[PDB]
Amino acid sequence: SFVGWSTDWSPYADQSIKVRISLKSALGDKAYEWNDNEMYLFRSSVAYAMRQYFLKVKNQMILFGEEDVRVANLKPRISFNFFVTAPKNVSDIIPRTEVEKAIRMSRSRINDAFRLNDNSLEFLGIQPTLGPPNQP
Amino acid sequence: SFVGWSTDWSPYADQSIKVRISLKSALGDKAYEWNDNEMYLFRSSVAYAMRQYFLKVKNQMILFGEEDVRVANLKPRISFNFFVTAPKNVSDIIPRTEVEKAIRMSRSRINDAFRLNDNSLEFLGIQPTLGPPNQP
Amino acid sequence: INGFDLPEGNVTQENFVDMQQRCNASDPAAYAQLVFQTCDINAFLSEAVEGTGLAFIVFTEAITKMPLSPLW
Amino acid sequence: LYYNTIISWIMWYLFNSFQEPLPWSDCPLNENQTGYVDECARSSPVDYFWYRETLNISTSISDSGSIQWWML
Ligand SMILES: *[C@@H]1O[C@H](CO)[C@@H](O[C@@H]2O[C@H](CO)[C@@H](O)[C@H](O)[C@H]2NC(C)=O)[C@H](O)[C@H]1NC(C)=O
Ligand SMILES: *[C@@H]1O[C@H](CO)[C@@H](O[C@@H]2O[C@H](CO)[C@@H](O)[C@H](O)[C@H]2NC(C)=O)[C@H](O)[C@H]1NC(C)=O
Ligand SMILES: *[C@@H]1O[C@H](CO)[C@@H](O)[C@H](O)[C@H]1NC(C)=O
Ligand SMILES: *[C@@H]1O[C@H](CO)[C@@H](O)[C@H](O)[C@H]1NC(C)=O
Ligand SMILES: *[C@@H]1O[C@H](CO)[C@@H](O)[C@H](O)[C@H]1NC(C)=O
Ligand SMILES: *[C@@H]1O[C@H](CO)[C@@H](O)[C@H](O)[C@H]1NC(C)=O
Repeated sequence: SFVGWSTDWSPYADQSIKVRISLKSALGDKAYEWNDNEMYLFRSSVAYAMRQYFLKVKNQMILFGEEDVRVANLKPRISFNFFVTAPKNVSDIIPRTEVEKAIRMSRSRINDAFRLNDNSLEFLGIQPTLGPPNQP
Repeated sequence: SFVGWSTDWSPYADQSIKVRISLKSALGDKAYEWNDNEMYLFRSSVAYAMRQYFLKVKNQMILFGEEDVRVANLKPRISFNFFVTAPKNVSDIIPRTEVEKAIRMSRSRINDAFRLNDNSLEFLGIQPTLGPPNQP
Repeated sequence: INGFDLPEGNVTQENFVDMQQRCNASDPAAYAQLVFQTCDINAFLSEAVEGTGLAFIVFTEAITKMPLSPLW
Repeated sequence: LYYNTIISWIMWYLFNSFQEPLPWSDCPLNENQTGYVDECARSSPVDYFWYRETLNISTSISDSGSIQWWML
């Protein structure tokens, strides 16, 4: 066996999604400050995105709140990991593959609430794919 | 005295703000449906707007949630009255003149979350004022 | 629409007059504050402007509502 | 004599082209930037560009003023 422990593994770490936000590149000037109120709006936007995915794909009505979005490892460069649990069941972590499908549906809506566009708000495992350029 | 009663007066009626939303004029086609999940995002956007006004004007940290925004009289044309109370004090209605100053600060931010622009999202007592056209 | 709470694309041009009487038969004393217009063509085609106004207040107003305004 | 003043008015509207918001497309603000100019709101903006920003017209033929430099 292995004697010792590593201080990097976490019980919520394999279901986390890292978010990286670059405010002064999408706006530069006229760029707002990222205080704790902006983190409230992000947690309500993810909770909005989980509510729409469970209604339009799985036909369930699950009332996700902003307290079900658990944010860890907040850094200055605007970086955190998050994971979504059931509304009143802390043991029930939503798997990462269904949170990725929920954000992929509503990524155009989360981007507009913060005036970012798909490169200053990146989710590190979720990449934009669609769009064929058939002009003429 | 007056014998009888009128079914229009309400104890929360003089502090309410009527919101009127016209979705098919700001978008037309590519216009989303207004279900109960969109009303959740509106209540979290107003709760975001009250959090920023009490921090940047009055230097208080008051944790407004989406349960403190009380929505009445929902109609098909997308119309409702709302009023904001204290976070855990239902008797403490925030006065209407300070909710009007809170929305006036963050009206550009609430508009971007729903892809509306200041005429398809009107607050009926809050009118846009600013902007001098000095081009040349 | 701002007085009777109806959907958006509700009550277009094809259904104006029949939806005038559906509202006043639904609830009276809410139609009495409504201000409507009696606007109709052959009254918008029939202004008697002449001599300088056909180029400076009539023709140049219709240019601003075209696609490429500073070229026409 | 007077047909060379109509061409004087025509080339005034030609100089005020070459800009995408045309000057006869919107009302100006007055002093406090809260409301429009009063006679631009009761009349039309195009009807306001002719009588007040081109001609600066008076109320009678008896009342006359200065030479109005731009027109000159
Ligand atoms: C909270 O969620 C957990 C799952 O994350 C639920 O646990 C399940 O419970 C049932 C029966 O109790 C078991 O058959 C499952 O195997 C459990 N799941 C797992 C992953 O072990 C739990 O029941 C939920 N709590 C409530 C109150 O619904
Ligand atoms: C909830 O808010 C109300 C005000 O809306 C508070 O009531 C005040 O209470 C103090 C002392 O208890 C009185 O001096 C004030 O006159 C009351 N205000 C009004 C408008 O009557 C109430 O205390 C708050 N509750 C809590 C737990 O803070
Ligand atoms: C207008 O509203 C009526 C009432 O339900 C509805 O039957 C009709 O389809 C609506 N019109 C349009 C164009 O949606
Ligand atoms: C509703 O108002 C119109 C406009 O005057 C009127 O012609 C009509 O008769 C009214 N409806 C009823 C039921 O009186
Ligand atoms: C309009 O401007 C005048 C000065 O030109 C000022 O005295 C007045 O207070 C202003 N009105 C408003 C409503 O700001
Ligand atoms: C003409 O314009 C000037 C400013 O350009 C103004 O002072 C004057 O009052 C105007 N004439 C009339 C008759 O209003």
